[PDB]
Amino acid sequence: DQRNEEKAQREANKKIEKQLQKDKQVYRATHRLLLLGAGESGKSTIVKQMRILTGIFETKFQVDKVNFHMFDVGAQRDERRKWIQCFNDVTAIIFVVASSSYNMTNRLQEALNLFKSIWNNRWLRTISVILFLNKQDLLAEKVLAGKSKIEDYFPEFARYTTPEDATPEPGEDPRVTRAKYFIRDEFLRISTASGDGRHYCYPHFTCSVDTENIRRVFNDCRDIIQRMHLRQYELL
Amino acid sequence: QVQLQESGGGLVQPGGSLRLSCAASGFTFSNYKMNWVRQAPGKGLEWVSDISQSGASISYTGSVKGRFTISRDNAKNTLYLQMNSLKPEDTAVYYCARCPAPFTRDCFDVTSTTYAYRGQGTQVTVSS
Amino acid sequence: GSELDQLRQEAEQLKNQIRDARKACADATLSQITNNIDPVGRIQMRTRRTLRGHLAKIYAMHWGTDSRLLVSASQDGKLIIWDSYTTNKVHAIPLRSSWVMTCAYAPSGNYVACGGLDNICSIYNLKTREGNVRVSRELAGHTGYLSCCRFLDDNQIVTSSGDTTCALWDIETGQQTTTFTGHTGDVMSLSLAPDTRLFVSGACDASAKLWDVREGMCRQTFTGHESDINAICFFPNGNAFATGSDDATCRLFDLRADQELMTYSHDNIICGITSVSFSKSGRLLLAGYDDFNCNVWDALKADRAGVLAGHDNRVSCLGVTDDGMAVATGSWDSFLKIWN
Amino acid sequence: NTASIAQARKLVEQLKMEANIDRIKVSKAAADLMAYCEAHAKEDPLLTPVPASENPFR
Amino acid sequence: FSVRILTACFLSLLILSTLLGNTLVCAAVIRFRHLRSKVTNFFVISLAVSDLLVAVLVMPWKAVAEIAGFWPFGSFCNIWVAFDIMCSTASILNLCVISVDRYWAISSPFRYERKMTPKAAFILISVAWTLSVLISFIPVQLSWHKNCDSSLSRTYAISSSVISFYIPVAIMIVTYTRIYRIAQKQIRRIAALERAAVHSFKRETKVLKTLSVIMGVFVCCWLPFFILNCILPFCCIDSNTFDVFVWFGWANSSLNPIIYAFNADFRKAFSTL
Ligand SMILES: CC(C)CCC[C@@H](C)[C@H]1CC[C@H]2[C@@H]3CC=C4C[C@@H](O)CC[C@]4(C)[C@H]3CC[C@]12C
Ligand SMILES: NC[C@@H]1O[C@H]([C@]23C[C@H]4C[C@H](C[C@H](C4)C2)C3)Cc2c1ccc(O)c2O
Repeated sequence: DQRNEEKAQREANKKIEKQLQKDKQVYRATHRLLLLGAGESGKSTIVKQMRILTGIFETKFQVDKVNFHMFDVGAQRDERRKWIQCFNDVTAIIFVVASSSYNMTNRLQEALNLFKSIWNNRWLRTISVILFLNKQDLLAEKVLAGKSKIEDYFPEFARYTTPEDATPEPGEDPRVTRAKYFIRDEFLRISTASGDGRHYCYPHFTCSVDTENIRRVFNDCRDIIQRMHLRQYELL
Repeated sequence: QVQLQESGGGLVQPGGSLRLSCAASGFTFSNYKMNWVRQAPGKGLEWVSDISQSGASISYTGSVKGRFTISRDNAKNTLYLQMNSLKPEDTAVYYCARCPAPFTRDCFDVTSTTYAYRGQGTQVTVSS
Repeated sequence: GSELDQLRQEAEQLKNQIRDARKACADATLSQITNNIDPVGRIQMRTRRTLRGHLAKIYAMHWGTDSRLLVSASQDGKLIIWDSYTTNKVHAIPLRSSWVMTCAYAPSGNYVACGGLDNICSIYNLKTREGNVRVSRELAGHTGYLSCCRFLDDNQIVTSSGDTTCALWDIETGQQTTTFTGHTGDVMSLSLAPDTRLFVSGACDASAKLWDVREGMCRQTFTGHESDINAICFFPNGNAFATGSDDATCRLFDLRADQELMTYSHDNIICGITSVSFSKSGRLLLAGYDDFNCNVWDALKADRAGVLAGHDNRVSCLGVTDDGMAVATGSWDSFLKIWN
Repeated sequence: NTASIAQARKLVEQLKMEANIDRIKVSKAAADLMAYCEAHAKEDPLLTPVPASENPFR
Repeated sequence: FSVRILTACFLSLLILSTLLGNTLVCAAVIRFRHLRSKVTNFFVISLAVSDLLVAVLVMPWKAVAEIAGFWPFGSFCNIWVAFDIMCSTASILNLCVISVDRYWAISSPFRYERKMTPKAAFILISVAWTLSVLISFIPVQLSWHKNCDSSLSRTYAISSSVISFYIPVAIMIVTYTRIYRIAQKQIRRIAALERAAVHSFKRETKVLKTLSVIMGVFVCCWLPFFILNCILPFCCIDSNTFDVFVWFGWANSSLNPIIYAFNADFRKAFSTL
């Protein structure tokens, strides 16, 4: 009548509330990571090297007792203006960009436009972007042997020089690092256009070797949440 | 109906000049971020340029930066794109697309064919 | 010889024919009776119940025929079914996919639909005698995200998609009997008529398409919009429907008129509409915009009857009961404000 | 180019199907609208203020 | 009744401002659940409720005693002093727990979200409040201090200020100097991208200014009071400076709602109500 069946309903609601408050810890402790790209940009090599373990949509892992969630979108259509709005609770948008796919199509400019749209998005305005300049080994030989040159799709590369924060490696040419940093700053040129402080970009150079790329994501999301809490507390 | 008719195009000599006039009817042209995107025969679409709701944040691609010029006119609801110093690579089908979100700076019209707001395009052919 | 250009020209000529035929029957407008019907006024709607148990952002919701239980899904892989009368989570299904975009409560109150970027629709059953809820049916035939879905009955359910192919799935066989091909942009939402014989779908091509579920063809099309139709809602009379898009204009189309009736736009609104739902009489129109506030508009006076406080984030989902008792607005702040 | 030809064929077929339909006047459309409103006005709990006793949410 | 009316009005305005700000924070928390849902705001609302409790039974009575020079409730003077100590040490412990929670969220945010659950926030708030209880209500029942003239003991006052202010203020200082060592690193990493995209310390001063407004205004109203409170039973000072130096710390309670509610969410919650 008034409480014969409503009491069991209230008990079930209390059990559901207990389950939800137990799931809240493992959910908020879990930092999702949206992974996307302009197309064949090496995201497969990124998701393949994830903890060394109906198609391939989402893969999960955990490092330093911090479970992440990497959702690949390598099956949705090219139109990203609608479903990407679902990624406003995500902690970081891992943008796996192939810095050598500009030859085949000018996919680098398409990735630049996608990054600009993600940055100026009304819902992704508070979400950082983990820029992944994938396919670095295929870029060095391209810019060295003249098979693929940045200046064909970028006029500013002739008016650009390597900054003071270069990271040289054994067996690398200064022109390769110059082109890599030029692409990085072209990605960074949109990151400072708005400058709302709610989100920042994080460039990285991967796919050169098959080492643990999850460390460059963990130590990146660390600073991501650091600056998020700093902007939240206004200590940034 | 959101229609965009891009008049112009044809045979072009390498290094000449060309003007496409995109008349967009069916919406408030003074409120969206219109953009021109090219597609080469045999390759995917290439984002060429975009313009703000008023004309402040004008941006071009690296292939046409300094050569092309995009200008929006709200008194006539038109988008004028001027190509200068044509190259044998600039030959392509040009589409005057519109990204749906207004009062914004993001656009997701760099996708492939079968787009919502995208005209049939003009086959800008570069002669010899 | 020259087939593509002549076909495009024929399509443009037929579109102009549709346009001037709509104009031929447009000898008047709904504003020509503004002196006959009286307005409603600034009605203050206060939050009666608040379902503060969601974890992630509440993306989609749908009421039931009993106007008591309401479903709501979030991106944390959870889908909670609340009793709006006592604010009690009757059910909580952990979805196999975290990101979900659609919700649908069956008219019988037994089946519940979810789905999202996982390209599958997970139909669950509630009245099972086995106790806990499990996956009753899985629908995997779409190559695009499931933006919205609506249950016709306990047997069939029509789901939108991201690849311009709305599918009428059958729970018995789990296979698409028909397909509503013809859209240009990915379908963002869809609504069902009270008679359930025909259903409308608002896509991102700025052209809401009204199809029929018996033959599977395109009955009507409406291209009077300017941006992605984020949400759609059939009028309770079954002859009209409102469409909320990103252009900050809610457009009311009619099936028999095959054109637009009113544009509930405003200069003080620069954000787009995210959800649209009619009241019991359809005179009121609940529109969840992107300005963190839900607006009650008048379907006749063509003005915003009022604005609601509460949500600080974007109000994504909105649902009015079958009897129009209490409208529930779920925003991206894991909150469900049940107005009245 | 055959895919574009098929898409244009489906589009012109849909346009032909849209052409041969019975379109009523927009005046009668608005009349049906306001008639349904005035028929369900006094029964709508959202339109008219519903008392707290008859409302299951107050 | 001619010159004391000015300071009377000043202290009444001060206590009314404390009451208004704290009631505003409490109303924004109990009505808007977008604030009492995050773990980091549990300590903020604990500081706010302590700031309300110090404005109902601590500062109004001191003001009504200072305006006329006399003091009512002669038998209740001991429990009133106990309430003052409790409220002050609770405010200081809430400041310290907010500081250490911010330090944990800035240094190791993943471990912060994994360990500092709402249950852990409740544990920390309860630990702070029980420390306040054992440091205020326990000594007054045994008369550990030596009209009801204000004079503590030379052995208990120093220990109470250490376990109540000195250790909390030391934790606050070390956390804000370890946060600054991380905030400056984040600012340098931001500059390394900003200056490179346009190819210094312009943003490095905003963090310094906010750390100032949240820490120096706290250590310039409580510490100037405690440096005299610990030396009072050892001797120095007079009755005309200590009573206003404690009002400085009580006005730090007026400035606190502006400190930990300057964020956008709290700003909107205050503007709407
Ligand atoms: C004179 C003394 C004994 C009275 C004060 C009692 C203390 C323990 C009470 C008074 C107000 C209370 C707070 C009021 C509101 C909240 C918000 C809630 O989300 C968590 C608990 C919390 C933070 C309470 C903790 C306990 C609290 C601080
Ligand atoms: N507001 C600060 C609080 O005040 C009391 C005290 C005690 C005596 C009677 C009253 C007037 C003087 C002298 C101050 C109240 C002392 C005290 C406080 C806070 C932390 C402490 O560790 C501590 O010792």
